[PDB]
Amino acid sequence: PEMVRGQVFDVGPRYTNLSYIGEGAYGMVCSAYDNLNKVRVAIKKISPFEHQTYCQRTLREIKILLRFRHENIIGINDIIRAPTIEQMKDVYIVQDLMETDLYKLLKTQHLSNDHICYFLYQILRGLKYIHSANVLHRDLKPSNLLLNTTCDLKICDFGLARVADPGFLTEYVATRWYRAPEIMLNSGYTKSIDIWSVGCILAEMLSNRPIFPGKHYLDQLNHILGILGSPSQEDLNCIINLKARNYLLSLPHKNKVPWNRLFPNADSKALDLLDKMLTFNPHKRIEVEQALAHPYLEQYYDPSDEPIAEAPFKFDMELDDLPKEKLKELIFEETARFQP
Amino acid sequence: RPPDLWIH
Repeated sequence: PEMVRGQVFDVGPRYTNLSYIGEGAYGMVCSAYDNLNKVRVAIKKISPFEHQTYCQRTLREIKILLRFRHENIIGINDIIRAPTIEQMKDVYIVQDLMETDLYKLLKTQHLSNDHICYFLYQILRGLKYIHSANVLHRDLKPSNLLLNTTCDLKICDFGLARVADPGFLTEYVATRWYRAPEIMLNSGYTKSIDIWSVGCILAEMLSNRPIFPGKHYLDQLNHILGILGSPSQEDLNCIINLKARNYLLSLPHKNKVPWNRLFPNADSKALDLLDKMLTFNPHKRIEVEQALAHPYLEQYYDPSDEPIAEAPFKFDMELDDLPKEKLKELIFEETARFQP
Repeated sequence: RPPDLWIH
């Protein structure tokens, strides 16, 4: 079996010609050639079985991705794992090859307004489908937006996703920069948190820098307040947790920084939409369908070509309590359909 | 759609 950067990829004979793309906490992704369909693919090696949370996130990702079918959401084409549960130490997820992601792209080049508009459209088109399935992604960020050379965009990594149907994000080790204010104020389960993240992504496309790069929960909140200014009394009155409300009330007043000052080269319609996504009050924050219908995206908006899920997504089990041995059993069962 | 991306 071919080795990549000191890791054995047992994907042959079907998959060969492997080269490193990126890596996470418990996985590495590579470009590869599929000798059967004569096409270039991406293969993700996942080794989660010694860690309960890795198992949970892996199971969630697999279940969601196998159920979802949308042009702007990464699919799973094949899964490679061992014929027996004891032998299974690694899982290989085969997906469509996406050459890069928005994180890497923004590190290397400034985007034209045309690209920003088209990318935003696809993000929101994908998100419309996710939300129509009653799923919250919860971890939208540039590195979770996969891109190819022809400007197709696919949302990935549903490891932290949840169904909005009655888990705290502040209990996970993850980038906090794209998190809605209500999350730090200790509240984390409306569709509106995803819209905030998209707003943060838009801001990042406009300037090539994260708008709110907080280092901890209080810093994250303070970064947001630095730009939006202190919330109005009206918006304070909508914060249900009194401690959080009184904390915000107590801070020295901060004036809003106007968006056109932060982003002096941005399209004015783009900043209008940005404002509506980066709205402090989650009830007043724009919804995904309303965002798609915004004048900035008029070039692409077409509700008859923006499909929805035909049924709400549901987890058949509570995963958060399960020991990693049981989670492994469930991963084994879920991947069985790809076995001969 | 906008033109292709030169990826580095």
